[PDB]
Amino acid sequence: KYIEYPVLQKILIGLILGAIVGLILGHYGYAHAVHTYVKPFGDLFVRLLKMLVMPIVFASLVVGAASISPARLGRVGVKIVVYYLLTSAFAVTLGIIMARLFNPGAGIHLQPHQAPPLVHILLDIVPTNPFGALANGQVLPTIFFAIILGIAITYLMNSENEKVRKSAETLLDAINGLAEAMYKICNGVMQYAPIGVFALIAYVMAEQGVHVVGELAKVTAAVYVGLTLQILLVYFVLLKIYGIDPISFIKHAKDAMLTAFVTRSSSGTLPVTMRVAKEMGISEGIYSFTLPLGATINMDGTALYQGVATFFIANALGSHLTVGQQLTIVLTAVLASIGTAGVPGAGAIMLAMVLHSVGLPLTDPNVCAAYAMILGIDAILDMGRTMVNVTGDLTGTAIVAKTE
Amino acid sequence: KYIEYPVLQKILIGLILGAIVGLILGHYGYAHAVHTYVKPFGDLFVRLLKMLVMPIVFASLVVGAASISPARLGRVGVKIVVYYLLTSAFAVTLGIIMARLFNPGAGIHLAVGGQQFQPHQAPPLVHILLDIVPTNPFGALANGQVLPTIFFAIILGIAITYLMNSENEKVRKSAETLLDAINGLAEAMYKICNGVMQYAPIGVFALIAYVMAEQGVHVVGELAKVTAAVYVGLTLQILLVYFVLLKIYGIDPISFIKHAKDAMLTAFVTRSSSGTLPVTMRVAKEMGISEGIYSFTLPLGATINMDGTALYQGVATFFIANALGSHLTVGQQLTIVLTAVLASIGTAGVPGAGAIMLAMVLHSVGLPLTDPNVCAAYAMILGIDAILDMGRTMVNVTGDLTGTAIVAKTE
Amino acid sequence: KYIEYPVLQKILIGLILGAIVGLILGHYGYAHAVHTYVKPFGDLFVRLLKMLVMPIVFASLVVGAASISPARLGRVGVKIVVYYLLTSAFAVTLGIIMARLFNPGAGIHLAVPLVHILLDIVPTNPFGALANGQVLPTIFFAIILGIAITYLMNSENEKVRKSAETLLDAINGLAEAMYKICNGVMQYAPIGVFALIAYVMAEQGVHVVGELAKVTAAVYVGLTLQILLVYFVLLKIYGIDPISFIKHAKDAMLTAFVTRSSSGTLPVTMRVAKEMGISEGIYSFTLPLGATINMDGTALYQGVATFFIANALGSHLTVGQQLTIVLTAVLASIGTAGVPGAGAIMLAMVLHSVGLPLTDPNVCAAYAMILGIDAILDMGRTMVNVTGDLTGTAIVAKTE
Ligand SMILES: N[C@@H](CC(=O)O)C(=O)O
Ligand SMILES: N[C@@H](CC(=O)O)C(=O)O
Ligand SMILES: N[C@@H](CC(=O)O)C(=O)O
Ligand code: NA
Ligand code: NA
Ligand code: NA
Ligand code: NA
Ligand code: NA
Ligand code: NA
Repeated sequence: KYIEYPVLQKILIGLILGAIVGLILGHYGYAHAVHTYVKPFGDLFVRLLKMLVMPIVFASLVVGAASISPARLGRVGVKIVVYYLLTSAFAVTLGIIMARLFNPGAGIHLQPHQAPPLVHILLDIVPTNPFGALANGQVLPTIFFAIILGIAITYLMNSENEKVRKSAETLLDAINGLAEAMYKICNGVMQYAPIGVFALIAYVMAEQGVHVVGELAKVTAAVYVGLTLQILLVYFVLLKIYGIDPISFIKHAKDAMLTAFVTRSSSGTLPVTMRVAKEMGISEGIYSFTLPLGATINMDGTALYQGVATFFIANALGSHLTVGQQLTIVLTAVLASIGTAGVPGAGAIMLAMVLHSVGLPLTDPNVCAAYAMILGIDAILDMGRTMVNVTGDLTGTAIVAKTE
Repeated sequence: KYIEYPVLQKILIGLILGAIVGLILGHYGYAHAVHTYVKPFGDLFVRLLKMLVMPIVFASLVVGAASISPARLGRVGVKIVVYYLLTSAFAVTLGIIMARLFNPGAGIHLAVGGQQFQPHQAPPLVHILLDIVPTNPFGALANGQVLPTIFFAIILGIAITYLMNSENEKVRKSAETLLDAINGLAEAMYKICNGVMQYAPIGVFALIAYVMAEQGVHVVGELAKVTAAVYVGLTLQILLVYFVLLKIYGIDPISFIKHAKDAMLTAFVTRSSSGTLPVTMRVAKEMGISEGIYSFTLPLGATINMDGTALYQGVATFFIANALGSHLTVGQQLTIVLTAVLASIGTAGVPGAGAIMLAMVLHSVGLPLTDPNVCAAYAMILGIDAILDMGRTMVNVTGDLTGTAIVAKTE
Repeated sequence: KYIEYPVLQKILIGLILGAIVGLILGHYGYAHAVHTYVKPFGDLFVRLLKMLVMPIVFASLVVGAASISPARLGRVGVKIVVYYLLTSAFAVTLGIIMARLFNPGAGIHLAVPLVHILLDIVPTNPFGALANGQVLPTIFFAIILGIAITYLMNSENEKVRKSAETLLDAINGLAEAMYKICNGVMQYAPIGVFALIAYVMAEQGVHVVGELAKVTAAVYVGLTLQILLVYFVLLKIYGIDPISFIKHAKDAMLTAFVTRSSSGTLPVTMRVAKEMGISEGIYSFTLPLGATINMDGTALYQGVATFFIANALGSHLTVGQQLTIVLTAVLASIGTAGVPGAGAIMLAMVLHSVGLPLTDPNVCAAYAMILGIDAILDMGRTMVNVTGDLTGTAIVAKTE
């Protein structure tokens, strides 16, 4: 196959090259040649992610749910979990604002059902038959239940019976790996990403004209200017109130951010994140505990990412978001960020989750396309997103080591 | 949350307190305030049990099926398994009689929200005897459809045991791990059932509250008509089965109860046959039972042989049937006994267990829980379940010790 | 229970004596009891086969997909993949000639794209798919799943390495358990088969007579003809003994022929794969894959049927649809499960394409006479699909 190139560039080629080929066929050779000979390669890519969604959702959430479970942790974690909870919680609230002062999707307009009298949906979050729910789509209850199980398991491990203790581990580990196996396919999909994305954005550059680019960069801005604002108004702020020098903090994390920015793998940048921790005076039994938990949990760069991407979709349909469903985003996107893997694609797919909630199924055509536009450019947003995901751990690690 | 109270009382408060509040709103503040502000809390409770049904059914039956499998047992068990089979088998037959001389449900006939239940007919025997066999295990296990889920799950539970005796080591290993995955999956469920029983006080309160506001007091006259049919069947089991088979083997039946005094009464209160086991083992030594005998029967009697439940279901069914006004046919009546036993063998030995296994003995015979009229009628049993549960457990434990004292006579 | 006998013979009792009591009480007899108190024991059997297929295919083709872990990455398959294509894409070519030399149709003639489907090889959600039917993707996923897991095997992390095996081993046994059920089914088969081929001996066979046996001709002297001018053809050119080849398979095919199930006679297929010196990994992969895709016996059959239907109408085939048949007919044997009924059914879209809908009565009728004799025809067809896999398995094993 001879296709050995470094993924990031290898894809950033198919993005810029795919744009132009789309525009040169925006005029000239018209719109029916692409909608038949290029996009069929796009859908494939997307549907390979679709594929992954339900199992990853399920498995990831259980593995996540068994990793947190209170109280299966020392109070050394309590300070940082609360930190993780609130650094992620406010992150998406900021994402709302970036989706408020910037309105991406509104003007790109290219139909959903009502809500029952609150009773049913608050009940509907509870599955009827776990299998049947997990079977065909329906994400919302899949969450609820999966968690309830992930918790149950941890309490089988502390049960006095040895076989019961044994039953817990094995089962959990079966879901784990099932978890992990998924990701090697996600990476197996990211090898198809260059040929995949090329076809996608190519279709979106042929139809809809150039108005897309004026909105794509309007998303990308709303995101990146929210990202740095997070660092400046949250990190830089909470660094000052605890006596830590915020300028030299960045100089010590210089390698930890920039290696994470390029690789886009928070779970892969961890030894680099651990190496930086020692270089600025953080205790052993402190950073060997927080960083391995920050590698999976606390994904504020993603939590925000989804909170915006949603508004995009909403406005790209021309649907106005209500409060009650707006405060659902923040409730979901967090649970979504806590679920996310810490790998190239991860976030994008977890977005699907924060979409099936609020009444936006991916089986619907208008969702497919609009989502695929985010998915095409995902790679760009992904880089900065990761960079912030890693900063959130070290800042918390430097903060929790102050009051200990 | 500060809600630390002992479950039994903590719930028996919400039952008696919930009754009165229902009746005082039976008149006065009328029927539309409850059907909107209290019952939405009830359904939640119920649906948390619904949730559990399919997986527990599946997992429990496989774990059960791999625990019995003949011949994966010494002849020391053959005498007691046959005993377990026939003590449970006749128990529900008695339950039929208690549902015959007492007719609970007949005269309570309801249509709830305007939906008179009209279940469907039976095909010419061929299809259903075939339909017990799944088309695609997954698809069956997926959306409801309990009947074939049973059949298949068992067939698997048996298969597994025969992978363990296979000469290949990796195959032997494959068997254990897989089975253990289903196990735990089995067990994990139960910690959620107990997690549901912590919601039971707030749950049940809302349920019986709705049933005391609508239908009037005629419910109580029938609820206690069930409870009677049950309890007077329960003691009759002990007196006409246990006390009878105790006499034919030379065992003194009066002092037997004096030695099992702690074993019954601790089981009566806790309602956990799987939790009362060390107490059941301690009593066994106190009346002269051999070691390699009670260390084998009691751990098997803790899960299998649930005659107090087998009967419980055999009645509860008639309740539902008559509560709809549907007359039960023989052919389907002898299905009850066939099912309720397999249901009792599946049941866990924990606070809720039985009630949920009832759902199983309902999907069989043509009574799905997706149907509205079933929901409500079942929820009435589920509300009072806690009461029946206590005596049920007490009998479930007596059935093991009596068998243990009997099988140690001819050995 | 007394019933312990070897099945080699036990069903050969219930088949030979399945023909005696069948015909004797097939004449006179009355009450047509076979279709009321006998068949309910025939179908029961079949139904258990329909039960296994999904699980086993899944369980197996993750397990087999987890052993070839760079035995050639997985590009051992690439070779057999294409073996499958041309065993099929030449089997149908033979059927076109079979239907050129035999004309079942005229004499009783009367008036009473590619896109989505290839994407559809990729599933939406495993569970949803896996749950209710849906074959191809179920494979696809499992294969790809199988692959991924092995990369977890050698991954530097200890518990993650551990995550794989435990999980996989769970998928195994879930495999092996299923297998040992196929053989609780075959110990029932004497009772099963007897009951069914009692219905097959009361009607069928002597019906309706020539035009149908005109197909049955183009069938059996084409099936057997496949073997000789294809299988034995490449057996020689790959140094594999044609004589013993069949004799190593002696029981595999002769069970498959009777059982008519691909996935019910896969246990024996592999038990025969061991008998002729085949490596576990290779066979534990190819066979289960071929045990669904490459059903050449069907690929041929469907064509002849199509032609029969066409010639039975009085409307004739241009080499503008002729080519598209050799095209679609394969894609049908691609999607066919491997269980008794599906042959005639899948045959539908090789007719819907080309353009012959079962909504014109002439169709959903003439068809229903091929559908009549299918019961007989299904037996011969089955046997072929399986051989034409073992064949390729050995051939590709030769180049290793
Ligand atoms: N790839 C990101 C996670 C994401 O895509 O959401 C990371 O490693 O931090
Ligand atoms: N809880 C009962 C079982 C049941 O509810 O059926 C017991 O432990 O014996
Ligand atoms: N049952 C056949 C396929 C068919 O003709 O339907 C086989 O397994 O080979
Ligand atoms: Na995460
Ligand atoms: Na992180
Ligand atoms: Na039981
Ligand atoms: Na018991
Ligand atoms: Na085949
Ligand atoms: Na096929």
